Amino acid sequence: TNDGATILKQMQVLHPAARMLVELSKAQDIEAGDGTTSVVIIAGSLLDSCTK
Amino acid sequence: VVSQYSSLLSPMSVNAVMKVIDPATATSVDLRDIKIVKKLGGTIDDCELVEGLVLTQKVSNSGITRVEKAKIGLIQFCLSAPKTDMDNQIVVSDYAQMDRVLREERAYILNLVKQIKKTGCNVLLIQKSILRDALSDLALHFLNKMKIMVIKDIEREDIEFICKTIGTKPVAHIDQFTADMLGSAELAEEVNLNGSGKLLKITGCASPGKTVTIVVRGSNKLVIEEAERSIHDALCVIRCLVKKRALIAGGGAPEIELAL
Amino acid sequence: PLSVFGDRSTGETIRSQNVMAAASIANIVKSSLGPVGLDKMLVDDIGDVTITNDGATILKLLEVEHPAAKVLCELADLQDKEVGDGTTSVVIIAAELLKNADELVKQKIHPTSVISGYRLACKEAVRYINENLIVNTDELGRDCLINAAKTSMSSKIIGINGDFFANMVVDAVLAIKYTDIRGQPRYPVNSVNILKAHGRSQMESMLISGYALNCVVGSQGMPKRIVNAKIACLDFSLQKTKMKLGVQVVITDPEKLDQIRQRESDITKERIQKILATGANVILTTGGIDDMCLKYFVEAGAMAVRRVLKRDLKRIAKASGATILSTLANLEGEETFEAAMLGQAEEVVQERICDDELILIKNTKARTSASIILRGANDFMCDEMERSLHDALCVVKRVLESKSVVPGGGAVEAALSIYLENYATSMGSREQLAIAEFARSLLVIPNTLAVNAAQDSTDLVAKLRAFHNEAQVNPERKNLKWIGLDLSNGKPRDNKQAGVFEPTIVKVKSLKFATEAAITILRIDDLIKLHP
Amino acid sequence: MMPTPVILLKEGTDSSQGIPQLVSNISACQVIAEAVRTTLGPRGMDKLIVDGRGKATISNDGATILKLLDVVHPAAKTLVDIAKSQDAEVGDGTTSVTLLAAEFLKQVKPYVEEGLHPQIIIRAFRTATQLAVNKIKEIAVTVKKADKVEQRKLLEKCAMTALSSKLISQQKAFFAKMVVDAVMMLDDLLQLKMIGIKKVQGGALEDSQLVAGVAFKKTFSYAGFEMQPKKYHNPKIALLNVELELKAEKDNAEIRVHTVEDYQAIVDAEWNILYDKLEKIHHSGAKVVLSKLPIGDVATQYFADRDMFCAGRVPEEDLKRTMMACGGSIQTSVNALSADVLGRCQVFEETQIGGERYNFFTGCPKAKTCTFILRGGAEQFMEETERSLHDAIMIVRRAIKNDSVVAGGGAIEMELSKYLRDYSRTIPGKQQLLIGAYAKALEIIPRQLCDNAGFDATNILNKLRARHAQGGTWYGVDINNEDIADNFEAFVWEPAMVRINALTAASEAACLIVSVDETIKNPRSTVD
Amino acid sequence: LDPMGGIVMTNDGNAILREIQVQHPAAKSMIEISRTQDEEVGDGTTSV
Amino acid sequence: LAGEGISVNTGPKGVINDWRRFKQLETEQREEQCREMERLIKKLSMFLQQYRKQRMEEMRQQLHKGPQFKQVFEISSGEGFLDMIDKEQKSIVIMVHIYEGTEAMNGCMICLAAEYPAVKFCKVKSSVIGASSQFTRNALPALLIYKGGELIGNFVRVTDQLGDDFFAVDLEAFLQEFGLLPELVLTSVRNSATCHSEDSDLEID
Ligand SMILES: Nc1ncnc2c1ncn2[C@@H]1O[C@H](COP(=O)(O)OP(=O)(O)O)[C@@H](O)[C@H]1O
Ligand SMILES: Nc1ncnc2c1ncn2[C@@H]1O[C@H](COP(=O)(O)OP(=O)(O)O)[C@@H](O)[C@H]1O
Ligand SMILES: [Mg+2]
Ligand SMILES: [Mg+2]
Ligand SMILES: [Mg+2]
Ligand SMILES: [Mg+2]
Repeated sequence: TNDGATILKQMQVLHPAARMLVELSKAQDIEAGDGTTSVVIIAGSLLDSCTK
Repeated sequence: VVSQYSSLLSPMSVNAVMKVIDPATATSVDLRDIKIVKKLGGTIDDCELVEGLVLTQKVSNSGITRVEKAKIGLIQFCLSAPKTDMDNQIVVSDYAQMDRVLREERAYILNLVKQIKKTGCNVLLIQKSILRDALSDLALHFLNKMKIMVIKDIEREDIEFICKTIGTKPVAHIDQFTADMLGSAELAEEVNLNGSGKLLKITGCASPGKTVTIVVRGSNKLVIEEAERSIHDALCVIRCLVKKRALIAGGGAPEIELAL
Repeated sequence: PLSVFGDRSTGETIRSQNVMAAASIANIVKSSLGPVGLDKMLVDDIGDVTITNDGATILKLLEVEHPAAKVLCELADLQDKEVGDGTTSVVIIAAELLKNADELVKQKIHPTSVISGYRLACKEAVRYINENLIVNTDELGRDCLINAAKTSMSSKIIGINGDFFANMVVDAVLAIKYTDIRGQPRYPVNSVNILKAHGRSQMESMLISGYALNCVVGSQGMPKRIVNAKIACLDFSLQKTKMKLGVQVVITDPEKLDQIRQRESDITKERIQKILATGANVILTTGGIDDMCLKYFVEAGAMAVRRVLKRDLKRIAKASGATILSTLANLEGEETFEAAMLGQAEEVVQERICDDELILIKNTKARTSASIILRGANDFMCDEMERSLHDALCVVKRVLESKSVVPGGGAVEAALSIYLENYATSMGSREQLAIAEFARSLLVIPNTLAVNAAQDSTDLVAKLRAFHNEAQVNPERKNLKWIGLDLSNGKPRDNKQAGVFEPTIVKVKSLKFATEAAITILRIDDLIKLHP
Repeated sequence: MMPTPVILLKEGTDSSQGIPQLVSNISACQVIAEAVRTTLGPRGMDKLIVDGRGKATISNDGATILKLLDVVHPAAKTLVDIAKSQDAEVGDGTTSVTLLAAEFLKQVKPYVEEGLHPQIIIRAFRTATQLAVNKIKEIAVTVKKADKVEQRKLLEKCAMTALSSKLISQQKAFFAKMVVDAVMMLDDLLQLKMIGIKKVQGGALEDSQLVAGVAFKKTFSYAGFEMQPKKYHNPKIALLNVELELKAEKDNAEIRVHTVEDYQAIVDAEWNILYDKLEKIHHSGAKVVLSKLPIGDVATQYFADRDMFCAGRVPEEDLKRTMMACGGSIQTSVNALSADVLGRCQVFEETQIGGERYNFFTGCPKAKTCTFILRGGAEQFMEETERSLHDAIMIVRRAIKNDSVVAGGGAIEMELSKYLRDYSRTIPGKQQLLIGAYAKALEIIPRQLCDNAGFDATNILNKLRARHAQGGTWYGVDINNEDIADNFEAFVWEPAMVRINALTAASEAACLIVSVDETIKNPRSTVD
Repeated sequence: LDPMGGIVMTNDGNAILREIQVQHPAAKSMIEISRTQDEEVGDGTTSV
Repeated sequence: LAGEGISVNTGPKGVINDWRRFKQLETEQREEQCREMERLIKKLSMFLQQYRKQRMEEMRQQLHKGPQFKQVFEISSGEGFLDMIDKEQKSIVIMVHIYEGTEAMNGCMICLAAEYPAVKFCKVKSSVIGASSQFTRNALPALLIYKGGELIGNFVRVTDQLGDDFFAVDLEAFLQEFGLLPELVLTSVRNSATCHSEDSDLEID
């Protein structure tokens, strides 16, 4: 699969932050329908900036 | 992966969305109105946009297929020996009763079949039943003699979709099985998928409903699953276009504009 | 940092792994291609032996773990289901396509361009086959069907006896021919009941001009041969009549118990008398028959067969004019059995085949049926004969339905390789590499045949490519399109006039399915394998 | 298979025979090449190999990486062997040989798969290799002027090209100048042992220096050593192999006396023996005393009293280097300490470098040796710097032997590929396929350069092939400019012998791998 | 010696080959040939 | 020493992978143990009467079949035993033998499986499971019967209650009186190849 939501859901991630990202992708799938990869990438980049 | 078949899939997805909504005054799209049926075999070029409904159940009445000018009837009662709601039994104390039991049983079944046939029904859908025999051998034989296609084991959760697609109003007691509770259709038939299975398609319905069915074909299971996911993505894009009708350029343009 | 419970392979590692798996699956069956191919023997670690040459069978029997290897296995299975022949060629082509595509990707060609090139190449190859390399079978005759069957029978346990088995197969298929609405002739293969029985040699296999049952008469007292048979097909058991679960017998006056017990079997007696009063001779039923009803049939001098398979009964009823009866209930609520629903056959016998007996329904009326009794040295050989016969029957069906065949022996694929290499120089910049690699990978089959024949694969393939290049370049040398490979002498040969054919659908479906499988595998660049 | 009541070979023997065995051999060679693939070019990266004891070895050198990989595949061991061979004979090109051999095998793999006889492939490789070596010798550029300035520039350019792939590439001009000077300071044999290399922790790379003389670490000074002066302005150096300390006269000597006067005479005799040795050394005129053997505390204090310098236990190699630099003679006897056998340097100093004390012998006018003093921040840093300097030194030595060069950056192999394809287009055709495969396999190195640099190798290769086809012999890969350029005018120079030996060894390895058809492995004994 | 404890003393080809448990599949094929010959005609089992 | 309420918190969130990986094998061995314990110590802790038909049944079972009588499948893995019990449907009966008087009963199982194709007689070595010293010493002959994953016949030390010279009919009657053994012409060789397409015969005008 190329679907971001399906990729995130299919592999158990074991980390609370990663699990919240999984739910984020599911929510984007529910509301928008697609763009499920972009939302996860955006969240990851935002937190990466939060580091610095 | 279906980017190569997009030339066939994208118009199909757009038609599927536009056939289940009213373009004027529509606020959302219920994707459950669009049913995806995955059938192994063939290639993705073989994906179809049948406008009626596709039933995976097989015709019990083997020897009668391709009913033309179908009068489809959907029933929710059982065509077998009588059985009351509370526990019941028939006591026999004489051989005359031994004969009369099965004589009256066949008479009751024949009456049921005659009542069904008198309405002009020629395609019959039978809901799945687990407590009581949905369709007995005698009832099937009688329906075959009357030349009626019988398709049993219809799922309970699929009743609403079938009724929306065709127009058959379900019947739970034979007393209300009348002619106006039937769904007229142009053609109901069973087709062979080149040795990869059998499908039942009811194409062409008077007063068609607001449902469509998309048949997905592929060489292997994985590509079929991914094709279904991609088709769902396209339908979801059209849906989220229906609500909040606004379009923007893609290709990374909105993100770079946001950054700047 | 990712912290997923499993193993992750990224990039070139997983791609090379997929290519390794596909190539291993290819090499499993690569030695069993073409007339010089050899069969394989399989053991199911309990002692069961399966000698086979069919690629689909070999790949189905093996237990496989890798997912791409599974993809190729089900690809062969799909090719078998939808065509019936070429289940090894499709796997070989798919593996070669995947290997060359992986090479291109390793050359830093993006996989999307490779996929686009493969798609375009498949479309162009199919179009070129359709408009250039098809041979209409109407101007060839029954020899065309015989040659197609013989070609399908090469590289099989029945290859040398092709002159005989092809005649059998063609006759059987022509026997089960039927037409449907709008006048389309149809050939329902798998209605030819293939019965196996070890014993006499292969040449003693029989083509039954009727139907053959793997069943025997119910009781020894019944006759074993009926001349003018009146078959009655039934779908219910003839036993003592027991009331259903909802009906219960409760006796308060003892005087009626005996009458109840008498009626309990007199019901079935009356039903059987109704059956036999119409002149029925042979009674086939799917249900069982108990001893009392067996005696009822014996005293009347009739035949009764129990536990007849449903498909066999349906075939017999359709071929004899009889109608299956689940119940003896008419539309007036009575127990009746009219003579109109009796099927007739010219003779019904019980032959003895190698210490075992089977029932022959010979020369049924209102429809011509067919069945084949295969005699072999032992069970394994008989199974291999049956599989090869199924392949040949499917090939003949394909040829008869769609009336186009293409030359065999790697001619079509050499022509495709030359044409595709020439055509790739038309459009694209990086897709040209993909199309050229498609053309190159199409040559794996003539290479495989030459290797299996222990011939000079390089020289033979070079000569074949030269012949086809000359055929394409020179307008007046178009008759060289049919130049294929003669594996016996190791030299090119005009296979169209040598009698080597195969249905066009085989090649077209093989190309489409192999391209689809290669595309499916090529999209992968990451594998996450969770622990169980 | 059958049980065969008495079996032929030893139980547990493994045998592989046929085409599958050869294909597996080719695949194993591919695997071995992949392990060193990314360490080629100015954009090449390093590898870190940890051994069982925990030591890490960080290197770019192909031979080093292959050695540190405990390869046990019989067919794959050949690539390691040819890498070692290239390192031994040439000193550079150890990564190119493995890539070339694996590419030859990969190119002829399809022909093997379709049942081509290995002898034909072997003959084709031999023919192509002979033609390629002849072409290299023909088109290699040399200058028949023997000009000192031009020879120095040629050596510097070759050293810079050799170093422009290591972690010291940013300082390749500095190290190239140092390496060329060090090599030219060697007399006639260019012995490697006359170029000492000392690694001192701490300090920038530019802090590293070349000593026109000899330098070595301080060697376990005794008491009273901190009294001797640590700088001399025209010292005479007494190179010795002598144990200057109180000790038994001989291992088997025994003294038998029966009078206290003789006892005292014996004690005074031992003291007088030591003092006579020291007196001969002092009156020799020398001021710096170096000994291969220990120098005791008594002699240390004796030399301190005379403002003399002593350093015992000097390593033997450092003593030879000191003899070659200052110009004396190692003396095992202190009797004939004439001025002929005494070394002489302009300045001796004992300075501190990075927490270590080093003795410096500078100002040697007729020195025939050098001593690199490398600085860095970690022991692996300095080790890899030494490896790169070794590559440069071997290249400069070979260039001194013969100053024939070809342009690098894949230009030479693109030219060779064009020549081989042109030749192969003029033969009947069975050998044509194999020679064309050889020519195509020659294209691995420019493609690997582009892949490592992150380019698109296909476009660069197309441009290179078109350029060579229409004319222009020395057009290779321009890493910095994202494009192609004339590498000869870019001063990307390599000695011709590097490519010559690389092609020869790769061809030999390919032929040896292809010839083998059956592999037999006897059961291994003493398994513990 | 039958695995069930019985004893078969004969010189018939099929009877002897019927009481052998083999592992090699070619031996299984040979045994099946013996059985086929015995069932089809009843004699000539050792000859085949 | 204070702070006994450690509340390890983040600790097992980053080291979770190792704990789960080891717990998977621990639970695998736990399931193997839960499958083999009931085999161990669970039972080890504890003239029509002349059967004229016994001989007739013996001669009937003498002629097993045509294509030989096969052999009892041997299980070489504890996990093989576990997933052999796991597979098949619930109604399928599986009978297991533990061994190291065993040959006679092994032949009895051979004859029964030849004449009772429905049942799935099988055997396993006692060293494969690795039972206790008492079981591997004085509890070898044990007809272990499984159906649907639950124990039905847990006989142990069967050489006592079944004798030593017993034949196939003896053990068959011993099993059938328990109601543990479930209650036909011989084909030529075979008839069926595949049943996939229902396109058989039609005569449309
Ligand atoms: N007599 C023949 N001469 C040359 N080629 C043949 C001949 N018979 C068959 N072939 C070729 O051998 C190839 C392999 O066929 P085979 O492997 O038996 O079918 P499958 O691929 O279904 O196993 C086919 O492509 C066919 O064209
Ligand atoms: N400045 C440069 N520009 C382009 N290519 C270069 C340059 N310097 C070295 N090369 C190439 O790098 C290759 C040498 O890589 P390296 O790993 O250092 O040694 P080896 O010869 O063992 O691979 C040579 O083929 C040479 O052509
Ligand atoms: Mg999207
Ligand atoms: Mg075939
Ligand atoms: Mg280098
Ligand atoms: Mg005889």
